[PDB]
Amino acid sequence: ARIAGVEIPRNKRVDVALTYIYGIGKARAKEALEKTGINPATRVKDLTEAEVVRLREYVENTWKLEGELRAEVAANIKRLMDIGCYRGLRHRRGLPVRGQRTRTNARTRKGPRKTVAG
Amino acid sequence: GKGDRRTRRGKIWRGTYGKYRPR
Amino acid sequence: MDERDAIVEIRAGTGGEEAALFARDLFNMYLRFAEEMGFETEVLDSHPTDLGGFSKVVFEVRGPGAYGTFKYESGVHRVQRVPVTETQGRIHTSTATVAVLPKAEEEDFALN
Amino acid sequence: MKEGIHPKLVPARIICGCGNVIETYSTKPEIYVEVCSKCHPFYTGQQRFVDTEGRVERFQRRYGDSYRK
Amino acid sequence: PRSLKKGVFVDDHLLEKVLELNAKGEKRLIKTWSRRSTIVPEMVGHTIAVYNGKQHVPVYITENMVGHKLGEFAPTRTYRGHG
Amino acid sequence: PLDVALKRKYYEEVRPELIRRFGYQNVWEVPRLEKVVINQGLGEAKEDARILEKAAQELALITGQKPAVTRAKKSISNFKLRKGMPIGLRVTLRRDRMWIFLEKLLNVALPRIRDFRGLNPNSFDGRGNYNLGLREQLIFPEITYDMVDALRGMDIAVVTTAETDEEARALLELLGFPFRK
RNA sequence: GGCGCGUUAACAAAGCGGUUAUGUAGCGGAUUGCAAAUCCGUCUAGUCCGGUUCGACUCCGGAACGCGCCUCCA
RNA sequence: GGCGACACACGUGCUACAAUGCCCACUACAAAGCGAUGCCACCCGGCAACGGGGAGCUAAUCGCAAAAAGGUGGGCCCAGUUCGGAUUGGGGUCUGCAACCCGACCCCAUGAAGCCGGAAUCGCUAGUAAUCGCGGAUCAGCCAUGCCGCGGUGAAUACG
RNA sequence: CGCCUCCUAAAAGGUAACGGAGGCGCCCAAAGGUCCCCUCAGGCGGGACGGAAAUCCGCCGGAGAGCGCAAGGGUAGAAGG
Ligand SMILES: [Mg+2]
Ligand SMILES: [Mg+2]
Ligand SMILES: [Mg+2]
Ligand SMILES: [Mg+2]
Ligand SMILES: [Mg+2]
Ligand SMILES: [Mg+2]
Ligand SMILES: [Mg+2]
Ligand SMILES: [Mg+2]
Ligand SMILES: [Mg+2]
Ligand SMILES: [Mg+2]
Ligand SMILES: [Mg+2]
Ligand SMILES: [Mg+2]
Ligand SMILES: [Mg+2]
Ligand SMILES: [Mg+2]
Ligand SMILES: [Mg+2]
Ligand SMILES: [Mg+2]
Ligand SMILES: [Mg+2]
Ligand SMILES: [Mg+2]
Ligand SMILES: [Mg+2]
Ligand SMILES: [Mg+2]
Ligand SMILES: [Mg+2]
Ligand SMILES: [Mg+2]
Ligand SMILES: [Mg+2]
Ligand SMILES: [Mg+2]
Ligand SMILES: [Mg+2]
Ligand SMILES: [Mg+2]
Ligand SMILES: [Mg+2]
Ligand SMILES: [Mg+2]
Ligand SMILES: [Mg+2]
Ligand SMILES: [Mg+2]
Ligand SMILES: [Mg+2]
Ligand SMILES: [Mg+2]
Ligand SMILES: [Mg+2]
Ligand SMILES: [Mg+2]
Ligand SMILES: [Mg+2]
Ligand SMILES: [Mg+2]
Ligand SMILES: [Mg+2]
Ligand SMILES: [Mg+2]
Ligand SMILES: [Mg+2]
Ligand SMILES: [Mg+2]
Ligand SMILES: [Mg+2]
Ligand SMILES: [Mg+2]
Ligand SMILES: [Mg+2]
Ligand SMILES: [Mg+2]
Ligand SMILES: [Mg+2]
Ligand SMILES: [Mg+2]
Ligand SMILES: [Mg+2]
Ligand SMILES: [Mg+2]
Ligand SMILES: [Mg+2]
Ligand SMILES: [Mg+2]
Ligand SMILES: [Mg+2]
Ligand SMILES: [Mg+2]
Ligand SMILES: [Mg+2]
Ligand SMILES: [Mg+2]
Ligand SMILES: [Mg+2]
Ligand SMILES: [Mg+2]
Ligand SMILES: [Mg+2]
Ligand SMILES: [Mg+2]
Ligand SMILES: [Mg+2]
Ligand SMILES: [Zn+2]
Repeated sequence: ARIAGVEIPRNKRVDVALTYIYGIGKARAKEALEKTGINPATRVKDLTEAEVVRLREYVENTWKLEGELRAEVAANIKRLMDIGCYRGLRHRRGLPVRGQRTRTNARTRKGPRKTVAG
Repeated sequence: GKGDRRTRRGKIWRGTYGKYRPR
Repeated sequence: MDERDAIVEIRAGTGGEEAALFARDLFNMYLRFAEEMGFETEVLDSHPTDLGGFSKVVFEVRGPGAYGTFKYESGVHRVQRVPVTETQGRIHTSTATVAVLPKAEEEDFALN
Repeated sequence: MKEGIHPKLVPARIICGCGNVIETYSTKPEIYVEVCSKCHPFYTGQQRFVDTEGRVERFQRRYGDSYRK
Repeated sequence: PRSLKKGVFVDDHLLEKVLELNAKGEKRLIKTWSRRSTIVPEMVGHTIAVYNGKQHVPVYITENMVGHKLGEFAPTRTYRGHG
Repeated sequence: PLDVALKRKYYEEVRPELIRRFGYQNVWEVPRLEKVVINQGLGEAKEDARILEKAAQELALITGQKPAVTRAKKSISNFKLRKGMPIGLRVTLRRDRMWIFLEKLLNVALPRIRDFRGLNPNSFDGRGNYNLGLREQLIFPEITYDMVDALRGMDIAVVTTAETDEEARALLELLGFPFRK
């Protein structure tokens, strides 16, 4: 549990390894390194704890992450479901939420096919 | 790939612009 | 009578492969009618064709008032259409037969 | 305790990346941690992180009020 | 969403009712057809009968659902399931 | 009999606050820490391996005390378990070893818990003892990601001489147990 | 009545103290103008009651039902 | 309000599964079309979509314009990855009276399935197939990955 | 059809019926000798995975557990671990 509670891969670069935390893309990768002056191309195997504890201090303090982001979004859908919004409706039944078609695909959200008789 | 709107190729495919492909 | 559960025996009449197909139409017509009546349907005897229909189907209509309504469907039902088994685009007059019967008892037999 | 079977305990110094230092005893005489009691959010009072919310949702948008009376 | 530079949209023949109500001592049932209208804090407590194409759905309005439209809560397709 | 920072705090800081809070008349009436019993209810090591020997290696680096096996009282078909199998390790910590362990549990280990929002206020025995359960053993400082090879949690039992829950709740909180609710 | 054998899914029929029987059918797909045949896949189980055992479709005891055999001399 | 539904099933496609690839930066070479509540140069604010300005053109004149693979350089190092972009959360832009059902686009976060696909099955004989981007009609916007087009790079094999 | 346990069996022993119910034809190299140590089933509460039930803590719990296998007797002041 190195940074933000998640050990980040070594033998890789810092900007690509920061992505391996839930809550950081290429953007916040590029950001936290510039905004802390840490070479984005360093092997994680070659970082003194100065860069480490500085980078971690930025990353944990700046953005809502790992469990916080997961718990926050968990309340979000829950809230839509509670009130009875359409997006909450379609979160109860596990269907599309952003208005896709359902007659055919939706298999990412409706899981594997459940072939019936017909 | 041409589906990742978060890249230049994806912006080319959709013909739109943005950060990852600016004009 | 009118209040007891009913049994419907759909048989294919003159028409051959398409009589059985029309019988399949009358079959779906009564199962779907039954739902729009709250009546409960279960199959007791089915005899399908590979073309999709049945030479014979028997099914019950479990509902307080099934015989009162379904009893008007007994008789010969005539279809005139261009069958899916026809290849020269002709109109064929075919028949299916519907039998409507009150659900019998099962009364046990002992000697007096 | 039985000899030969137990890891000997030596006086240990445990350093957290916030500069906190804790004199304890351990199997290792020096361990470096990234969190501790002195700098943990739940510990440092509230130390409410980026979630100083108020939500603020949603009536606390107020983004408008222009619509007539 | 509707552009921020524009005004947060309410059909105003329905906001009028809620504020005229807030004066005279509400709250009765307000049958509307304006599903398209966003919900405003002026309607919390009220019960609006949002039509769904067939019928009028009473919807009580609470603070966890301000930014939403009134038609999200009067859905239009009765599903039940399959089988 | 050595000085442990949390041990001083019990005598110096905790004892008088407890007397002040409950009004005991005898020096032995005031709650005390009896023991901490740490059980890894493994049971994966039923027929899969003697994986215990690695968990004992790490449970010993965490507490300085070599644990001791626990064997199945009976056989259970569903658990794929026959009576007598090595299904867990238990280590009993007393005195200085008990103090040294909690001192690191409260200060550095409970903080390293992911998304730690306090200890459960209701996990009290009903009779003045407390039990918490952990999900993984890297929470403790002596265990790293390199020498680890599997996520094994545990159950921690802290036994006190307090007759009521309220007396025990005061003792732990005064020691440094961060209670959630 | 006695003695023997049995009850498994849609049907027929096996092994087994822990474990996809099998054939055909049924269900999804392919092929075909269509249907068969064929090809790729797939699926539903142990009569009831009580025991034994960590664990019973499997072993024990009994009940119901079915089958086979016997019921002779006075 | 529905035509947009979703236990399922088929057709037609797009995007992939990666290194002959992906990424970023810089540097090239088309054709055919469209355009006065229209095309929008250029400028500024905005990470951006865009917004505010603002020339020129009733158009071989002005604009849509970037063509893309291509080229140079650096990076990734064979992993569900700097492959893939589905899903969902949050924050925005625009059109239109109005974007709940049910719009498109932008940014941040999320990074699913997929490791080249069973029986089977389609296209194509040369500037063809493959690959690469560009324009139109319809049209407020757009669910276009569709259609009709347009050129760039450019094969294999045909005994019979 | 021999052997074991209970009942019938009429409070010593014994006691029959094609009376009511069950079991044996083994096993254990420790499941034997001795010394030393230990005490159950179950109920409630508490505890990551972990459930009715795996292991851990506490309280109550004299024996209702256990003792290879039938039943009976016996049995933790051990014959049980
Ligand atoms: Mg990430
Ligand atoms: Mg859509
Ligand atoms: Mg014909
Ligand atoms: Mg005192
Ligand atoms: Mg010691
Ligand atoms: Mg409690
Ligand atoms: Mg106590
Ligand atoms: Mg550690
Ligand atoms: Mg059998
Ligand atoms: Mg059978
Ligand atoms: Mg056989
Ligand atoms: Mg056999
Ligand atoms: Mg089979
Ligand atoms: Mg088939
Ligand atoms: Mg066919
Ligand atoms: Mg059983
Ligand atoms: Mg049984
Ligand atoms: Mg079984
Ligand atoms: Mg059985
Ligand atoms: Mg039996
Ligand atoms: Mg004779
Ligand atoms: Mg239509
Ligand atoms: Mg839809
Ligand atoms: Mg298919
Ligand atoms: Mg398509
Ligand atoms: Mg397809
Ligand atoms: Mg146009
Ligand atoms: Mg992945
Ligand atoms: Mg996978
Ligand atoms: Mg990608
Ligand atoms: Mg969104
Ligand atoms: Mg819409
Ligand atoms: Mg990726
Ligand atoms: Mg690969
Ligand atoms: Mg030709
Ligand atoms: Mg390509
Ligand atoms: Mg196009
Ligand atoms: Mg258009
Ligand atoms: Mg004899
Ligand atoms: Mg004998
Ligand atoms: Mg006697
Ligand atoms: Mg007696
Ligand atoms: Mg006597
Ligand atoms: Mg007498
Ligand atoms: Mg005698
Ligand atoms: Mg006798
Ligand atoms: Mg006699
Ligand atoms: Mg005798
Ligand atoms: Mg017997
Ligand atoms: Mg016998
Ligand atoms: Mg013995
Ligand atoms: Mg013995
Ligand atoms: Mg001995
Ligand atoms: Mg117990
Ligand atoms: Mg319990
Ligand atoms: Mg338990
Ligand atoms: Mg006993
Ligand atoms: Mg036993
Ligand atoms: Mg026995
Ligand atoms: Zn610290």
